[PDB]
Order: sequence, then C-alpha cells, then structure tokens
Amino acid sequence: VYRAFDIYNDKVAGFAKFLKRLTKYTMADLVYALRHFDEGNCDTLKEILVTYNCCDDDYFNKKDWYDFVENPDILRVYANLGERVRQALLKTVQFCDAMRNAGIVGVLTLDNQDLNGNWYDFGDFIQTTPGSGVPVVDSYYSLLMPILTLTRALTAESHVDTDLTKPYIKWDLLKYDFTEERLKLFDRYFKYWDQTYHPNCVNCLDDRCILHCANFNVLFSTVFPPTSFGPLVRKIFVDGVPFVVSTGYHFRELGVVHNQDVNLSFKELLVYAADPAMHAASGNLLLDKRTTCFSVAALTNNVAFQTVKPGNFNKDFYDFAVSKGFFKEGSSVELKHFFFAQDGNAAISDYDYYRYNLPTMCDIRQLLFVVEVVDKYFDCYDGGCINANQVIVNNLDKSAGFPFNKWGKARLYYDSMSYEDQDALFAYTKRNVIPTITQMNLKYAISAKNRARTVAGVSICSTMTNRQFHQKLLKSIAATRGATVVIGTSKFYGGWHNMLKTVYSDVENPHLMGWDYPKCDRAMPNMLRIMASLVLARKHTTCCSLSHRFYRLANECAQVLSEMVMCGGSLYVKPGGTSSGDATTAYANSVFNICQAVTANVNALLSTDGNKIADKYVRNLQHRLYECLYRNRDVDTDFVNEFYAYLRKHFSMMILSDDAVVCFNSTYASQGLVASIKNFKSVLYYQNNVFMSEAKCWTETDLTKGPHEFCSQHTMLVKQGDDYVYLPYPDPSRILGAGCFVDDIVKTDGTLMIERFVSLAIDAYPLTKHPNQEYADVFHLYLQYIRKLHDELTDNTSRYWEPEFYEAMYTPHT
Amino acid sequence: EDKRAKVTSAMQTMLFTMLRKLDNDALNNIINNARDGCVPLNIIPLTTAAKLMVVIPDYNTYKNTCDGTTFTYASALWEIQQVVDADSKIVQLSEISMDNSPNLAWPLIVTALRA
Amino acid sequence: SKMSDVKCTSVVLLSVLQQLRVESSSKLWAQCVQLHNDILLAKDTTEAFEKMVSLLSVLLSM
RNA sequence: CUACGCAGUA
RNA sequence: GGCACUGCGUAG
Ligand SMILES: [Zn+2]
Ligand SMILES: [Zn+2]
Repeated sequence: VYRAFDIYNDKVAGFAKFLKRLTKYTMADLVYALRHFDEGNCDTLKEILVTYNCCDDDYFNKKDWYDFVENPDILRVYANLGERVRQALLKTVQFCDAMRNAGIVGVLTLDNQDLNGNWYDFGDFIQTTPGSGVPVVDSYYSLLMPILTLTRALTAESHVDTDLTKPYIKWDLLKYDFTEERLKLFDRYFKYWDQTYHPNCVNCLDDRCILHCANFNVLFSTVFPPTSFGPLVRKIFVDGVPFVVSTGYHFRELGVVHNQDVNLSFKELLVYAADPAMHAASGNLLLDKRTTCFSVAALTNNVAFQTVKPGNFNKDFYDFAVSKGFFKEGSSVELKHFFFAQDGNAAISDYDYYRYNLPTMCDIRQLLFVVEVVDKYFDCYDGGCINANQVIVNNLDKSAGFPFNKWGKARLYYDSMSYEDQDALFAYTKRNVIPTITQMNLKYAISAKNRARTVAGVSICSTMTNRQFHQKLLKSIAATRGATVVIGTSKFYGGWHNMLKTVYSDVENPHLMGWDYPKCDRAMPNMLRIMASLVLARKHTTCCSLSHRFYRLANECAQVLSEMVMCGGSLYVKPGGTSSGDATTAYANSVFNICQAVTANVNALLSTDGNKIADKYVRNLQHRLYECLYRNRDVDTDFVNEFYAYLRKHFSMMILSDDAVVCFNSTYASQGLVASIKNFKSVLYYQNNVFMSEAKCWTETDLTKGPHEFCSQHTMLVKQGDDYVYLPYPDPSRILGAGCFVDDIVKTDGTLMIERFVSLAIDAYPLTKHPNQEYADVFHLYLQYIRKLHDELTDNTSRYWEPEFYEAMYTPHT
Repeated sequence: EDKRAKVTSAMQTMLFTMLRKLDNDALNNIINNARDGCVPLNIIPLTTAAKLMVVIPDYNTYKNTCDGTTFTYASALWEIQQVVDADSKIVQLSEISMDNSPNLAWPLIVTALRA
Repeated sequence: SKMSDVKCTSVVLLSVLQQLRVESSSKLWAQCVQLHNDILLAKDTTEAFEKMVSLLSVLLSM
C-alpha cells in the first residue's frame, strides 16, 4: 500500500508517499500524517491513534475532533503518543552509539524505525575504523522536531527519575539558571546533532545560530517551572534607600540574558518605572481562577471590570433609508454589522484566548532555508538605525502605556526627552534588557461577530527604541510600489488595478487563491515571531554589531513576546503571540505570512512523487532543494536565487500582513509542484497549531472576476475610458451599519456628520457599477442623504453630492 | 521644562510610594537564600506578599480552593479576611452556598492575609 | 422589515438601560447584554420579538 | 509640507 | 482610551 518514505538518491528526492516484531506502521507514517494533514483522508492517523490506546473509536465520530480550537481535548490525545515518541528518541541514540562502536557511516531516515522505536534497517551502511563511524541524523531529527512538541514528548522529564508514575520534581523556587539541565537534555536526546548548541543565545555566532539555539530552547523550556521565566531582579541601594531592579531576563528561547550596565537621570527614572519589578514586588499575590494563564500580582486592592457600552443609533439616517425603500423585507442589502456590547468579564475572557498559543518547535533546516528565501523578498528595501532627530511620529496625543499613563501623554515624554537623552536610552537598550508592562484595553468598533477585541498599548520606552531601530526599514517598505508586500499602496487612483496587474504578471495558467489565519494574533509560534524580528533586523549589518543586534532582539522579545499584561488591574504573563499595539505588527505579520507561503511551497514540492514529474528542470529543482535543505549547511545563494525566481514566476503573492492573494500556475499546482489550499492547511496544522477550514479560504478560476475578497473588498471589472479596470467595492451591509451606528452621540448631528458620510460615500461609490440594483442604490442613498444634511445645516460644498467628485477618486490621473 | 520637572517628581514619588509598600522581612531572607543574589520576579509575591486575592468564577472552584475560612496556597497557610462580589459588596461566608449561589453576583473576590 | 427596526429598538433600549446606570449590577447588566447580542445576531423575527419583550420587561422592572 | 478632526483597512 | 497605512475635511 501507500507508505511514506524519506528518499534521497541520484533520481528522486523528497519526503513523499510511494507504492511499496515489526509493527504495521513506522515513524515516518506518523510524521507524514501529522505534517501533511487532510481531514478528508485521516485514516493512517486514525489507526495510529486507536492502535496505541491514545483514544477510542467513538472519539472520531465526534465532529471537529481534529480542530485544536474547537476540540482542545485533542491536545491530550496527541500527548498520549508523546511518551512513545520519547522512547523512540532514546532508542535512536542507542542505535547511533552502536553504529559509532561498529565504525558504520550511514544516514538515518524516519522510514526505518517502527513506532515501537526499534530500528529494523541496516542498508546504505559502509564500514569504517571501529569507534569512528559518524551517523547522519540531520533529516531524521529535522523532520521529527514538530512532533516532539505536538505530542509533548519531553513531559516525562518533569518527574523524578523521568518516570511518569513518580511525582513531580520540586525545583528550587529561587533557581533561574537551568543551563546544565539544558546540556543534559541535549546530551540524552539530541546527542549526535553535531551543530553546536548554546543554551544562552548570548553566545551565538549569527542569526542562523540564534534561530537554531532558540528552536532547541523552546523544546527544552517546557520541562522547567514557569515561575523561573521572567525578569531577574536584584536588591540595590540608591541614595541610601533599597530598590528592586531587574538585572537580567530569562527567556524560554534565549536563555539567561544578563545586563551589562548593572550599576548599584530622567532616562534612568524611565528605566526604573517601566520595569515590572517595582510594580510586582510591592503588589499583593493574585490567584485568578478565571483563566489558566499564570498570574503575577494584583496592583490594586480591588479587581476592576470594564464594560463595553452599546453603540449609539442614528434615527435620522435610518428613517431616511427606510423612506427610500431600504431595509425592506427580502432585500439583498440588510443590516449585519452592529455595535456589540460586552459585560465586565469580557476583557479577561478575551485575554483567555492566549491559551491557543502552544510551545511549537519548528523544523530547523526547513525554517533556515525558508528564512533565506524570505530574505529575498526584502532585498529591495533599505533599513538602518536613525538618530532621535530623524524619527517621525504621527501623533503625540496617544496613550503612553503603563505606568506612564498616570502622568501624561506621549507628547509630554517626547518633549521632556531631549535628543541626547533619547539617543542615550537607545544606546542603553543595545546593552541591557528593559522589560515593560503593556495594557490590554477593550476596543469599541463595528463588528459582525459578538466576540470582544482588545488592543495592547505598549509603554513609551519600547515604542521609542523600536521606532529608532525599525523606522527606516518600515518607511522604506511603506514607500515601495510593485513589490510582494503591498503595505502603503493606496487602493485609490488606480492603485487596485495596478496591484492586480502586478499580481497577474506572466503566470502561465493563472488561478487566484486566498486564505485567512485563524487566531493569527493569538496562535503565532514564538519561533516565527523571532524569525520575523531577525529578518527585519537583517538590515543592520553596517550600523550594529553582533551583540547590539542580539540585545535588540532580546529587548523585542521581552517587550513583545513575553510581555507583562496589565489586564483589569492585575499583572499576567503573556505566553506569546503578537501585540496589536506594537510598532512593527503589520510588517512582522507580513514576514510570517511569506514564511508560511514559502513553507507550503517547499512542502508541496518535496511531497511530490518526483518520479512522475514530466519536467526535467522541476525534478532537478526538487533534488537540489532536498540536498540544499537537509544536506547543505551553509547558505547556497545560487539555489536560493533560483528557487526565489521559480516562486516569483509560478507563485505571485500580494501580502498585507494577513491578506494574501496568490496568482498561481493551475497546471503546476494540479501536478503538485506548487502549494494549494491543502498544503497551507497542513502547514498551519503542524506549524501554527490551528486547523484551517475551507470556509475561510477561496479560489477563483476566472481572473476577470478578480479576487473574491482582499482587505474586505470585492473586485469587479468595469468600463472606464474604453478600458477594463479592476475596481474594489465593500459590503453594502458594512457601509450601512457604519452610517446607522456611530461611536458616540457627538457624531449623531452637526457639521462633522457631513465629513463622515463623505468618507463613506468615497468608499461605497463603486457599488454603482455592480449589476445588483440595491448595491447601486446604496451610493445614491448616501449622496441624497448628504444633500439633505447640506439642506438642514444651511457653492464650493456643492461638489459633495455630485457624482464627479467620487468619479475622480478612481481614475489613474493621480 | 516645568512638565519635565513635575513628571520627574511624580515618578520619583510613585517609586517611593511602592518602596514604602515593600516589606524587606522576607525579601532580604529570600535574597540571601540565593547564592547569586538574583531571583525571578514571579516568585517575589509568592514568598514576600502578605495579602492574597483570589477571583472565583463559579461555586465549584470556590469549594475546591477556599471552601473554609482558612486554606492553603503556594505552600503557605492563608486565612480569609474579606469576601466581596462583582459589585464590591461584602458577602459573608455563610452567604456562599449551593442554594444561595444563584443569588450571588459572581465572580467573587476573596482577600486573605498570610498566617 | 420588522427585523431591522426590532434590532434598532433593541439597540436604543440597551443604550437607555446603560444610561440608567444598570451596568452597576453585574447580573442584570450581563443578562441585558446577552439578550441584546442575541437579538442582534438572531435570524428569527418571532425570537427577536420574544427577547426584545424580555429586555423591555427588564427595563420596566425599575 | 505642518497642526487638528473624521472615515476605511489589518 | 494601541500601531501602521491610505483617503477626505476645515486653517497657511
Ligand atoms: Zn548558538
Ligand atoms: Zn542598527
């Protein structure tokens, strides 16, 4: 029958299915089933789970059993395999030692170890001097890695004598340096992973070494207690009075990071205040049973509950719309976007969604090649460090974060901070780590779902330093046209048409494809955020040294990845994800999206049978991909360029931080040479730990229809100046709901109303070209209502209701 | 400049205010217990805080954790000193019962002092 | 269509309830919020009327 | 080009 | 009472 094999020879290379005591299944079957996951064909996974008593037959009759979000209990079922997997690891090491004692030079593949852990194969082995034969275990461990943390194989290391029946290990409560334990863990399990492993990423050679060591530490940090991770404090004496100040940090991925300027100055006052050490040290203990998230302290005597008010209602606009025939029974245009109110327990319930974030150990060789390829998408932009006087801030009347919001807005801090002080703080962050506290506040906005949304306001120090670090690259990305990332490209004045024409650039059999990320801001693995930060920091080869770049990465990890959440008046620890109030949320999201797409393409090309490929060039590309992925250590720039050109030709992407429109060769995807929805679903399952459903993904066959939805806009082909141009229109329900329901009563009457509707009439003009009549009448409704507002309030303003003002907004003149 | 001076004074005052709230009786002991002198932040309240706040969403968790007037947590014996509801109104220990559970405004904030 | 104006009346009812300082009580505010959200997300007109009558009775209690 | 206010998008 | 981008609005 069909069995999964990891094959590499002169003809074919890849991890693919082939037609070809000893158990029925092998470890490669488990890895393939958990990596290339399709709910339509889940048989092999089902007998794997049932045979080894991970669950019962009746379990799969439950709907959405595979989904992580819908059925978190599956995290238990997979965990039942973990110990078995752990045993395999041990046996593997023994096997390696045996080969080293027999002078055997061989390559270890997943498809030669049954699920009992035994190795039943001895082919491709060549004798050498006894005591010297070296195994090759790059592909084995690299492919096995995601299953190590999907099944939680190392949980048995949390008990005394590594025995499940025995109780937990009572680690010293004051212990924070677990380096020796990390060495022991690496020595028992990954003994023959010959690349050097540094538990503390301070001692890493470059970005790739940082990624490799962090990948190991993410797995190794699950054993240790969660109270040890976080800022390391010290009791110092200033002006003759004691203080508690953080003199380091303990990252689950970067190990122990000690500051270099530990000394025991408005800049130093900010460094002290932003530190959570002083706030948590004086705070009372907290036990918040509402969430499974670890709690730190309660900064106030009473817990605070924040409620979301119901949105106001515009009787004037609704009455006008009803008088014109809108909101009629059976109409195609209805109200589906409302202001949803929430009770006092909404904020903590939203914060509880971080339980979807899990410790994910990415495939290290695949991730390294993928970051190499993703770096090609950012070779056109330029970035570097900038001085305090070159930093541009959009608005200074926003919140300055906690605890700085007790004293003033960000304008006050930017005014008090002289340019020399800002530069001194920025140079300080390159040597030391400044942990910060970020507030989460319920957001008040239109939605079509009743789930609450929160925003993570970050402190002023993190904002300032991250701006000085990243603003040059951010403004370079936002000012580039015709690239993969379309951030900063205006949809107006023919921008949508230009973007779509760029996406359709010379694809042989073009089909459009689009997807969405479930719980993107809550379920993103820490490794992918670290890799995105490293990619955004790759522009600093000439301005920052190795130590400066590493300490900047550590600062970003401490102030984004492992934040202190000031939720409802209490301090919690964020397991991971991304902060919606971060400085580089959109760009890191774009890097992560491109990473996921490239990973899907690599998986699709490697999982192809290879022998059935009719193109010599594609087969050679696949063979070189495998030998540069799991067999080549240093970066091969020639093949990276070749594969990047291959993707750019056959897989054209338009990415805005979550929204991806892909123009792909239909024939190549059909043969399996290019990623499809199934590949993205598999990648999200085994990397992002979220099940992607077919309801949130779309595919388009005819390009004249355009993308089904990009940035919540639909695309249609219309006539302008004897030219067929692509024109985007929004949901009429969204526009009508925005008109009917305003944020506060101040926007229910007055001059401001006009401006509001004008903007809406700018966004909902294209509906006039829609074949459906109600959509076309929406814009005329808005125009007539704006005319009525002009009549009520009261020749320059006469342009507001004439259609030419909005006609000009979608012509390529400007 | 005036805003800068006022904010410097305010932040110094707030740091000092947290300082006066900080008790060295257990912090010094745990600091000297460590050989390096650095301790994780997350274990400072777990070993030096005198007051504990527990938020109870449902009666099952209340019975599991702090059913009586005195319970144990973080390897320390805590004694209940106050119980309030989501309206910040005092709720007596006898008021909390399975029969009276629908009448209570959950969640319940119970404040205890170390023993 | 009665669905639309029922939804609008439910929105204004919850707004006036909030203006009546009903959000001080946890249970009453939670019930009102759940009723209003269910009304807005409902697709049955009769169910919308039933929940709106329940919310209006809650308002009429005080 | 600057200040302010609003709208849309993630 | 968060970031980034685009577009309008009144003032030079
Ligand atoms: Zn390293
Ligand atoms: Zn730099």
